[PDB]
Amino acid sequence: GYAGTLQSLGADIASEQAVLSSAWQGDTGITYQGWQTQWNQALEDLVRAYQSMSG
Amino acid sequence: GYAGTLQSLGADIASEQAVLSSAWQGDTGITYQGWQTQWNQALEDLVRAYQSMSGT
Amino acid sequence: SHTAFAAKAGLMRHTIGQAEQQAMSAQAFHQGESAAAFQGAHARFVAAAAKVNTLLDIAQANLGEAA
Amino acid sequence: AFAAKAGLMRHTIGQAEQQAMSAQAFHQGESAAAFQGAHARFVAAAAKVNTLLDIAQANL
Repeated sequence: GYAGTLQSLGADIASEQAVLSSAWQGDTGITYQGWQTQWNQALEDLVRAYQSMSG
Repeated sequence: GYAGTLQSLGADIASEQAVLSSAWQGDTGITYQGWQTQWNQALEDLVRAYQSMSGT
Repeated sequence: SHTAFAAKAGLMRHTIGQAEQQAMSAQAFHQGESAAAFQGAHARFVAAAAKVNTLLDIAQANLGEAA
Repeated sequence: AFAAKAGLMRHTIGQAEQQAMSAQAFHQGESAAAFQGAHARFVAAAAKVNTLLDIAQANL
């Protein structure tokens, strides 16, 4: 059941980043919050497209 | 809504054949009652097959 | 930390590829299933329709002017 | 009239068949188009996920 797995993995990555990331680098084009917003939006889009493809 | 139309038309024809039962030639092959029985099974088969075709 | 991130990043990339292949296979299967189901039902419908037409032919012939 | 009802049934069978055939053809095409769109959206999203994973890695 890939939808739930993609969501859980995505959440695990976001939460790891939140605990690890003691000094976000500005040259990567975003802030932690900017990254988090984009990550959650990308995952949503990814999972919704998968669910449409498969059923 | 063809399933309902097929079913109701089929019932109309069954009724009319029964109303005309006295006019039914009984020496041509299939009998009056035989026809009624076969008609009702064909109609059920037809309606069910149509629903199968249309069915999500 | 870093090997933990690596593990998760790698699994996410792998899982995305797997999900894609699975979904492509699922769609192909669903299109085939829908077509097979229709073809079968259509064949049953055609057989039943031929029975109905046959029985109507018989009824019209039998009843003659009474139809 | 029996002959009129018989005519109507024969007509209606042919119409029902045409409607069902047409609907199946439509639904197969709609499914195929929806899958292609979804698949395109999935690929675009995956590209973003890969870009964002690299950003995360750079910031560790």
